[PDB]
This record gives sequence, C-alpha cells and structure tokens, in this order.
Amino acid sequence: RIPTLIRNGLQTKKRSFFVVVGDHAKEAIVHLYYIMSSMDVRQNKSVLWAYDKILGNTYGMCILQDFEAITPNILARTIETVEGGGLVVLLLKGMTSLKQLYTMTMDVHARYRTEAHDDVIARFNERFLLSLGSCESCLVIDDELNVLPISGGKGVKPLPPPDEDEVDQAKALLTFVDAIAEKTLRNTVTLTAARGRGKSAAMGVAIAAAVAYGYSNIFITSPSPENLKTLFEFVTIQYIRPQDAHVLGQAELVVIDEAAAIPLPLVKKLMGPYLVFMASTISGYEGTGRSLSLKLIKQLLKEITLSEPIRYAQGDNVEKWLNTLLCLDATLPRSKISTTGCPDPSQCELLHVNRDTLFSFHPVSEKFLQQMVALYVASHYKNSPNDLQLMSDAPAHELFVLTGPIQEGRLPEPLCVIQVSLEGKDLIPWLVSQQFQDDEFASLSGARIVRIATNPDYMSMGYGSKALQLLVDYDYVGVSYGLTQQLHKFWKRAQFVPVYLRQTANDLTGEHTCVMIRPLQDGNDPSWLGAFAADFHKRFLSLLSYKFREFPSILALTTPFDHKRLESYANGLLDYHVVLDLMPTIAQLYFTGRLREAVKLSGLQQAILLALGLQRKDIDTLATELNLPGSQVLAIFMKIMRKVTQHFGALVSGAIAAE
Amino acid sequence: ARGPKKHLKRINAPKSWMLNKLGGIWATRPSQGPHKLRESLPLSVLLKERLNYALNGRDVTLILNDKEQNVFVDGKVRRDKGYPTGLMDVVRIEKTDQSFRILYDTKGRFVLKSLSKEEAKYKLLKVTAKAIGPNQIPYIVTHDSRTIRFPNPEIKIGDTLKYDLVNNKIENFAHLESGNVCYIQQGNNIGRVGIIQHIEKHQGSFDICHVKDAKGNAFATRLGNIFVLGQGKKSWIELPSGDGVRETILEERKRKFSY
RNA sequence: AUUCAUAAUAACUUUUCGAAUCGCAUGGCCUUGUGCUGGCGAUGGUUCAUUCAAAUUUCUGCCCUAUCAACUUUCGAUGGUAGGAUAGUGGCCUACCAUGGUUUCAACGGGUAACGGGAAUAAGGGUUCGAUUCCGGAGAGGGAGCCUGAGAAACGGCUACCACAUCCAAGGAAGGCAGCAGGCGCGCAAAUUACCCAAUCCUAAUUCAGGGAGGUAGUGACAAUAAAUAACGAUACAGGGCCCAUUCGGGUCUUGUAAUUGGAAUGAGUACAAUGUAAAUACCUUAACGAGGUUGGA
RNA sequence: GUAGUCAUAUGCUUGUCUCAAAGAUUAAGCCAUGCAUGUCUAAGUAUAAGCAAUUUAUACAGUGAAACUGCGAAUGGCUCAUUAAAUCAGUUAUCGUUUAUUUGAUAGUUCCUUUACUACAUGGUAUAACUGUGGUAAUUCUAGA
Repeated sequence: RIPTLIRNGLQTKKRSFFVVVGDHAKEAIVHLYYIMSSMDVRQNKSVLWAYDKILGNTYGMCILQDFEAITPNILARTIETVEGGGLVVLLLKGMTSLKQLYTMTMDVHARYRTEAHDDVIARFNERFLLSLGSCESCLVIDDELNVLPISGGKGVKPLPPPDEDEVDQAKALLTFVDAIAEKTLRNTVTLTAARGRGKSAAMGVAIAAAVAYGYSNIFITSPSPENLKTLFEFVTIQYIRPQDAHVLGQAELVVIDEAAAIPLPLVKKLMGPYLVFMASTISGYEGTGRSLSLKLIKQLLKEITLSEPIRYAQGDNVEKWLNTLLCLDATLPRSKISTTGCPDPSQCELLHVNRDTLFSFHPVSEKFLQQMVALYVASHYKNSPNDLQLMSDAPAHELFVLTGPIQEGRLPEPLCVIQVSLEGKDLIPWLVSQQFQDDEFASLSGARIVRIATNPDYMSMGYGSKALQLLVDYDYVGVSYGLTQQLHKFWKRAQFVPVYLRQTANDLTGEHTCVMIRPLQDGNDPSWLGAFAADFHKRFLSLLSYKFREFPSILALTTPFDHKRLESYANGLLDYHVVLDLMPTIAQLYFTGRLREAVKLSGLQQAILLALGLQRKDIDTLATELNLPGSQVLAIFMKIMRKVTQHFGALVSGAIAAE
Repeated sequence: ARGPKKHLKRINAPKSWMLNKLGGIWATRPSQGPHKLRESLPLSVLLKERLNYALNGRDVTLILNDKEQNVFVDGKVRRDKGYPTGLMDVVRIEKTDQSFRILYDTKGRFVLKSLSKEEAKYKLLKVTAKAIGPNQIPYIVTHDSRTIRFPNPEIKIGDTLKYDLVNNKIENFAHLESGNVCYIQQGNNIGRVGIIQHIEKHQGSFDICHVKDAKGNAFATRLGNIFVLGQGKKSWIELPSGDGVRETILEERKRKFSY
C-alpha cells in the first residue's frame, strides 16, 4: 500500500502530505500507530511528533497534531526538517466538520486570535481545502472510508515517476565569487534564497576554500544566533557576534548569516572594513520580506540566488503545498503577473474591506486579501504565517487598501495597505497594563496598526497617512515601532501621542521600541494616553540615562501612582526596568528611602537595589557580593523594595499588598 | 549455614520409617513438635506407608484437611502432614475408632500396636525434668513434652508415670531402680524389654545401666535410653512382636523354618 | 557444682506487660427486655524448655622438612586486670601491667593448588553398599558501607563509589543469570532452549498455592546389551557318483532338477485395557483381529 | 626369531532387550535466547446493587475484582578461587553464648486519682485500596484531587 509508495518517494527524493481526518481517537491516533509500524523508509522512521529547537536535525516521518489547533509556522518548519522519502502526517478533525470545527472545539492554536475562547477559523480551513483539493499530490484519508484509494503505490496507481533524484553551488562558490576585476575585488556579495537552498552550505565552502595561509582567513557574524552549525560544520570559522564583532579588523572575507536581521547602522559600518558574503532567507517562514530586502540591498551589491534544495528534489509536492498554503510567493514588488503589475500607476484610492472578502471568490475574493497580504508581508523585515492566519480568521481584523486604477474585474495592483488589529478587551493591549500604571488598561479596546506599507514606487505621496485617516474616517488606535526621529514624526503627524519607551534596543532594528496612541474616545482612552504620557514625562530623565545609548526621549513631540507601581514590583511580578529606569518609581523610591539605598536598598538587583539602579553594577557582580545563585537577585530586589515601602508607611503598604 | 534446614532427603530419612529407597528424592520432614526428628513418625508416614489408609500424597492432604477430622493423637485432633507421633503415644483413627501405640520394633522399626478402648485411655509418660517454679509451685515434665502442675512429690527425676488421658490424671508411677521392667527408646539395643539389674552412675558425665529378660540376656545401655515400662516384672502395656525380645538370626531361622 | 533458681525486697526504671480480635457455635441459665450463655476453636500475649538452632567447645587426626632450633611479647607472646565493645564467651579490644609461655614428640618453622573427605555381610570364601566427596570451610565486577530480620558477613537487599556498561526527542533514562541453556569463544571431550510436578519430596498461609525438586521421555553401543530372525518337511527325475593327495590307486556311492507336496508357517495392521509419564495410557505388556519372499577359480 | 598381537592403533560396517551415561574435568571464560519466590480464609480488612459478577441476608450473601494484607523470598542452586587452615573428623556443654520453629503451659494484683471511671450501647485515628486530575524520550515513574 502506502509502504510501496513510500519507496517511490524516497527514490524520487520527494515528500508527501498525508492527511488523517476523522475522530481524534479513530482516524488520528490508531492510524498514527499503524503508520509508524508500517511506514519504514528505514526501519520505520523517527516520526517526530509536534503538538524552534529542532532545525539542525532532519527526521524521517513526523506528525503534526492540528486536531485541536493549527499553528502554521510550526507546520512549515516541521516540513523543512523532513528527509526525502518522509511523510508528514497531518492530524485533522472530521473533514466535514473541520471548517466549523473550531468554536467550542475551537482552534486551540488560536494564540493568533487570542480571544478568551478559541474559535472556528473557517477561512483558513477554506484556503487549506482549496490547495489540498486542487491536485492529487496530497493523500487524503478520511474516516468512514473503509478503503482509501491511494494513487501511486505498488502496482499501477497514480503518480508519474519522477527521475531518481540525487552544480548551482559550485557555479557559485569561488566561481561567481571570484571578485577580482577592474572593479574592486573586494566588495559585498549577497546570496539570497528560500530555506533549504544551501545558503549556509555555500557560505561554509568559502571558509576553508580560502585557506588560512593560502587563499586567506575568513570571519563570520550573525544576529540572535540562527543555526551557525551548518555553515561552520561545512567549514577557520570562528564567531564573534556583530556587536562584540565591532572590536578589531583581522580578516579578508567576512560572512554574515542573515544580515537582513542585523541593524542597518551596525551592519553598514562592518561591511566597510573588509569583503563579504551576505546570506538571507526569503520566501518562507521567518524569512525576510523581499520588499525590505531591496531597500536593504540599495543601502549598498553583488547579489546571487540559489534555486534548488539540497535536502529534496525540486517539485517536491509537500513543499509546494506549504508554499501555497502559507503564501510564500513574493511577486508583487517587481511586478504583478498580469497586464498590470510592477509600479502601480494611477490615482490612489482609499477603501476598506472586511475579512468576509476571504470566502467569496469573484471580484473581491481571496485574491484581494491575498494581494494585500503579499504587500504587507513583503515589506516587513520578517515574514510569518501567524500574520496570515490572523488576517484570515481573527476577529477584529480590519484592512484598508490603497489601490491603483480600478475598473473591470482585473486592474492594477495596490499601492498600499493598512492592517489594523483590534486589541484589547499581543503587543499594544498585553504591555500597556504590564508596563503602564493602570491595571485596567487591558480592558478597553483599541486597534493597533500592526502593519502599514506603501509600495516603494509610490512612497512619500501621503498615502500612508491617507490610510490611517481612512481607518479613523467612517477607545483608541495604537502603534508600536522602533523609535526613529523620522518614523515618530510620521506617527505624530498621524496624531499619535507617545506612551512608552522601552529598555531594550530592538534586536533587529537597533532602535528602542516606543508606543503611541491616537485617542478615539475621550471616556478613558485619551485619559490613558495622557496619563501614560505624563508618566513618561516624570520618567524621562530616568530613561535617558538608562538607555546607555542615552537617547533623549523626544517622543512624537518636539506619587500615589508610584506607590501602586512600587507595590506591584514588591508584591508581584512586574519587572525591574518597568519600575526602574534611571529613576522611574524605583529610583524615585531610592532617593526617598533611608534604607540601604546604597550598598543594599535603593532600586535594582545589585546593592540589591542601588548597585544596579544607581551604580549600574552587573547582575553577575552583585550576585557574587550578595552571594545569590542568580534569579534570586530579582527576588532580593523585590524584597528590598518591600522593606523600603514598609519603612515609609506600614499601613499603606499592607493595604497595597492586599489589593 | 545459610539459616535453618527445611527439607529432608529420601536417602537421609531414618531407617525406622522402613522407607522406599527408590521412592522419590525427599520425604516428609517432621514438624517441630513433641518428639525429636529422628525419634518420630510424621502422620503422612503413619497413614500412607504404615496403615496404608492413604496412598498417593494428595490422599493425606484430604484426610487431615477434610472438615471431618479423621486423626487423633493423645485425645486431640491433628491436621499436620508431619506431626511427629512419638514413642508411647496413642493415635486414634476417628472414622473407624482405631487405637494405636507408637512403639519401636525389637529390630528398631516403628510399629503400630492395636489397643482396646481400655488401654487407649492410659498412656505411659517418662519424666524429663522436675523442679519448682512460679509462686512456690512444683512442676514435672515428660518426654512427651508434657508440663505438669502439682504432681505427687514422691517422684524422682527419672520416673515413669501412667497417664489417664480421659481425665488428664496420673496414677501409679514407678522410678527406675534395681528390679523393674523397661523399654529402651533408642540405641544399638532399642525395642528390648527386661528387668533392670543395677544403675552405676559415673557422674563424669554419663551413667550406665544393665538388664535381663526372657531368655535372660545381658543388656547394656545409657540411662537416657531407659524407659520404665513397669514396676516389678509386670509390664504396663501390650508389646509388639510378642514380648520385647529379639532373636539371634539363628533363633529366627529355627523358629520360622525350624533349622 | 551457685552469689544457681525463683525467691523476694525496696527502690527505679521515657520500660514493658497486659486480645477495642474475628469465627461459628446462642440455646441453656433468669429476666420478663435482662444478666448472661459462651461454647468452641480463629486472632493473639506471656515467660520457660519445646524441639529450631547455632554458637562456641575439650578430648584423636593434612604431605614432606632440623638442611625447620628455636619461636612467639609494643599493647598481646603470655598472665592478669579495668572497662568497653560485643546479643551475649573470649587480648577481642581499652587500658594496665605480669614476662609469658610454644618448642628435637622438631616446636619458630619451612616445603605436599590443599578447597578439602558414610553400609553391611561376612567357617573360609559369598559379596558389596550409601550412589562423580555422606562429610565439610571460602564467589557471586572492584571496593565501601550499609538491608531482612527469630534468624544473612544477605551474593543473588540495597546504596554509593569505582569500573565496566546500555537506551535514547536529549533530556535523561540500563544493565553483573560458577540457580540454566544457548552462540561466540574455549576452543579436549560429550542429547530438544522434550513431558509432567502422574509420584514423592519441597515450600508454604485453615486449600489443595505453588513447587526448576522430582519425575518422565525422547536423543542417545551412551556402556551397552541381548543374542533369538526362512525353513520344515511331498513326489518324480536321475548322471553315477564323488572323494582321495590320487601321480594311480583308493573309497564308496545320490545328485540335479532354475521338476511336482505340505500348515489357516509368519510377518506386518485392529479394537485392547492397560502395569502406565491418572495426561507417556496406544509407545510399552497383553490380547487378538486380521497378514511370508573372504578369498582364491571361468 | 616366531606371529599373535588374548596390542592396538582406528582404520572399513549390519535382528529383537535395556538396569540406561553424555562443557565438574580449560577459566570457579557469563548472562545470548530462553527464561524468574510470592501468598489464603471459619480469616483481618470489599460497593445498601459506581470492584462487580450474580442474586432478593434482610444491618454486611456469597462473590471474588484490590488491596490490605500476613507471611517465606537469610531457604537453595550452581561455585575452590582461595584455602596446610582444625578445614574436617571424632572429640567438648555451653556456669559462659544466643534462640522464631514447635508445642506445651501460662497472665488478680495495673485504678487504686480524693471510682462526671463519662460511659466501653469494646476509641481514636489514621489509609489505602479505591474514584478520579495528571505529568513526562520515557520508569517498579509519578505529580497534584
């Protein structure tokens, strides 16, 4: 049966999607047991069960348990890991019931929706059914199917034999790479490709290929790590991360893995001192949008691309499936495939559309939303299906599009898009209460502008603001972005008010993330905005010093509350920086506190509170002095805060701790 | 050794059981009771090989486990595959009202004597030790591991009592002294019955005794092996194999085939 | 034999003791509820000896060796002693000291891979036994410590340590069958990973638990034995014989039927129950039912 | 000399009958594969038809699930490897030592509070087992009810 078919698959170097749809116990569990025994690419298979750590390894056969919930990113990542002949068994609920399935049963994975209870996500199911149904490639086994026909397999059955599967890199390694010429030999190369293309392996070759003594010595850097393992394993590779990397200049050829992830400022400086190989993943989950990639490239570039996967043969139906399901395809930035495409000429028109557009397939259909998705996704530094699922099923998702000429069914492409995500009642609706003063902040509703993007050909038209206005047009609106003097004014010009400036530079952008709100209702939202804004005002000195970068908080622009915050750190989980900065409530408290503010009290981890807050001593340093095991430091800081408050006012603190 | 033995080997089980050499490999090991291992006859032996009432091993298992109670030892019920019935005991087979004496041959094999409802009443007890215990009270003890309370005072340590089982009463005792009748419980001379001649004590740790009988044979054995079967010539119980007296291999022949 | 008991005896002992049993037997007693009536056991405790033991323990005895002469004493070589351990005897130790004493009957001592050795007849003889060690100490990777407990120097309890030494989603998470068989090996050397616990023995709790006991086989000249497996007879026909040492003489005379008779010869299957692996019990023992085909010399 | 060898020597290979032997022997080469000391009622614990299997004890029938139990699982069995030693033999009772096993026996002085002794129409607990909630690459796992 399928075991014969499995033999064909590994020979072809392809993988297939096996869908088990039915009762949880019936089709799903028992069949999985049977399949494990039966399907033996090798004896059986590894059959890793998924219901990030996994990538370096590969496995024969795996199971994805969507019965309750479907996390698409996980599905895509899992596929990339599977070896040749492997089967990805997708466990689904009863097929008839699946679309509606999700409600009480719900898509548990609804961590995209994040309503109190999980919901249906019909649209996603519909898209899924479309791709699945389209061709014969995926095997659908439904319960109540006494016998399932298996196209392909032993005997004559459907599956046209691919050639036995078993040059692109070689053409690339030294070869395109021999950078010597009238033009400079030293320059920057940028190889980009989808996952599993061999970018790393390609990057590894150059390491030895250049020999310490001989061709030359190399170097390597990367963002939050990324699998450094393949490149070096394929590799003198040594690794100092970019920031630490900023130290001294030894090497002839630098290689940076997925540089798009690294801050423009840091990246640019580094590229100047040497010759580099720039690698970046695109067209997949956790890849980088090609729209952004161009802007990034422009900053320079000799760019090259690799088309074929090392792990499987091209045309692998499993991979095609995920790409289509996930909407991996990039085409809109260069051009649309139609008479129109590429720049979007004409007068830009602002309009809104609902999620419902998702089901209908006619004018305003899957296509319109799909096009919007491609544009926003394309413009982001990182791409993720969570975004896609949210767009499809999540409630509280609203879109506005800026489109070029519209007339007949087919017209030119969209110039811009705005995606609003209601939030309230992640990012603007999780933190305002953890980071802000009102415990209640989480209760209201607002729409975060998760993503806004204007086609690069069209930018600086005012379409961006036009998009926002349309959003407001017919408690508040919010946005969180990496702070830039430039971006802030855009939002300020938008009518946003600066809410918060956090502590940690965006790992990717390198700028600190700020939050702003555009007050829609006066009842409490302008109140929360103003109150936070005022709080930030008090905090301003604290933040600037704390920043290290010590950037002053302009924000979009040219106490009893403290007691509550303080109690929250002392009595509860609120983090140190939230209370702390140079002097938010925490430093404020140290100034007042007679206690050990100094060697022990104040506000922070070290002298427990003071040495970190005042001194800026390291966590490790005070752990030794204080003789704490680590983690315990925070506990001590909290305890120190509690002590100071009690000294100040015993009765007040007791009540606060209580409620 | 590991701890305490717990089995018994065909080959190693006493010649007194007239056992089946080819038999098996083991043999019911006597349970810790009134009589010592060697000097005893476990019931299973008593019915299977002896009486022959039982047969196969399970045969016993029935008899002693059956809710009817078919075996009595000294007026009491017993249900142990290997209760050590010892010398001078009285065993009754309920379902047939059979009464037996547990006595050794003249050739030293355990023999079963049939008693009349009369003797079945009295049983002969030999005195183990004699001393006074708790709250000024006198105690006597019999080989049969009997512990006696307030016993007649004219009883020396090496005595022999007649016991009325029915009333758990004593009557007519008789010490061992020049001029009595005796049975020898064990030795190169067991199963014999004669007249005590004299008892020479040597204290160094072992006193001896002499004896005469029917054909007036001279017998020699250690006191510990003398059991007073009676006072002044009259024996107190019917003996197996006629009178307690063995014959030369020569006398046996002349008596049987008359050579 | 006693400072023995078993007495007391006081004291003073984180110290006990002492059936909140269950089982049927609840019908007799008086009351009439009653009070019992507990019967009888099950289920206890008590200490003693009651075997259970061990555990000592004198008193005879391993191979040779004087070319062993001398030995043994710092804490034991001894005595003797304080204690302490020891569960409880002990130099066993704490001490504390006794100098002891062993010894040519060779002691000190040496040397013998040393694990290690019950029955009875019997003029005479006949014979034979227990059964490949009755007997009977020391191993269950190394080490350690520990374990159970009536009751272990606990092999087959631990640990932990070491070591080996293993599974793995990374993470953790194994594992020491000279109680068996098995393949390697070893490599001298030997039968299926039979049947049953049929006994008779085992354990064992109130029965009929369980018995890797045992048994049963097979295999199996194993050592093997046995030593018993086509002949008895009908007729004709007859060439003359056929043998010798033979050289020729002699001997004399059946011999062939590839002729015609003999019993319902006998073998082998069939109930046949079965001493019978209560099943091997159809394979025995039957019983029968049936049922004969080396040499030399052309 | 003699042949034989009643020498083997192994060297050739054939009805019916069995008291019936076979990796201690080398290294005291070990755990492939196969495998493995638990247990019962007169008797101690089971649901007023969620052990529950009947069936009608019926205020506790059986009936057992499971547990509790409570037991053995210090037994052997293979192993000299040692060991020249009492090992062992006899040959010692042990006034010198411990003792289940088994019986036999068996035990009025427990307050006395300065008897609401409460009043024993025999206490308290505690727990499983048990229903469940679980976890984890995964335990003789284990979590929490």
